[PDB]
Amino acid sequence: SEATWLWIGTIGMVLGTVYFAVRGRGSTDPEQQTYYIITTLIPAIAAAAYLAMATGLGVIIYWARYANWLLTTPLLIIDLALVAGARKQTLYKLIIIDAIMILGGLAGSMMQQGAVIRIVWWAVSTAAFIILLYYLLGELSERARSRSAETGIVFNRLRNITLGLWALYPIVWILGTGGGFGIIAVTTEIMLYVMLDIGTKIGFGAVLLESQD
Ligand SMILES: *C/C=C(C)/C=C/C=C(C)/C=C/C1=C(C)CCCC1(C)C
Repeated sequence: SEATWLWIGTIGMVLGTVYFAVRGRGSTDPEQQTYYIITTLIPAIAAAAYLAMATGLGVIIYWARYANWLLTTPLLIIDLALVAGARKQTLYKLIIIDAIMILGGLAGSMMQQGAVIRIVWWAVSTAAFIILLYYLLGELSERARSRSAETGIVFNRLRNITLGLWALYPIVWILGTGGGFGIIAVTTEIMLYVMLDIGTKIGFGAVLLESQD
C-alpha cells in the first residue's frame, strides 16, 4: 500500500495541477491570474513532492512530506489573505507561524531521545496551530466581512475547509509512526495524508477558483 497510495497522490496532484492550468489559460485580469498562479503552484509542488516520494527519493525521514507542507501551506495562507484582503503584516505573521508549526512537526518527528520532547514539539506546533486558527477566525474573517458580504461568504467557505482539514494533520501525526506513537501504520498514515492533501489543495483551490466571477 506504500507505493500504491504515493502514486494515487501523485496522480491526484498532477490532475489537479493540469486542470487548474488549463482552466486559467483564458484570463488577463491581474487579480484572477494571481489567484490562478498561486492555486496552480500549490498542487504542482504537491505533485513534485509525491513523485519524489513514489520514485524512491523523498525519504532518507520523510523530507519530501515536510518540503511539500513548508512550501504549500504558505501559498494557501497567501490565497486566504488575498481573499480576505488582509494587511501585509498580518500575512507575514501567519507565514511565520505556519512555518514554525511545520518545522516543529518536522523536529518532533525527527527526534529520537524518547516520546517526551517529541510530544513537546507537538504541543508547540499545536499552539502555533491554535494561534493560526484564532487569526483566521478573528482578524482575517473580520477583514473579509468588512470587504463585502460576498467576500465574507467566500472566505467563510475557504476558511472552514482549511481549518477542518488542517486540524486533522496533527491527529494523523500524533497517531502515525513518523511523528508519534505508531497507532496507525505507515501505509495508513500515508493514505490519510494523501486524502488530506487531495482535499486541502484540490478542493480548496477548486472552491477558490470557482468563486471568481
Ligand atoms: C498541502 C499540505 C497541507 C495543507 C499540510 C498541512 C499540515 C499541517 C497543518 C500540519 C500541522 C502539524 C501540527 C499542527 C502539529 C503536529 C505537527 C504537524 C506538522 C503535523
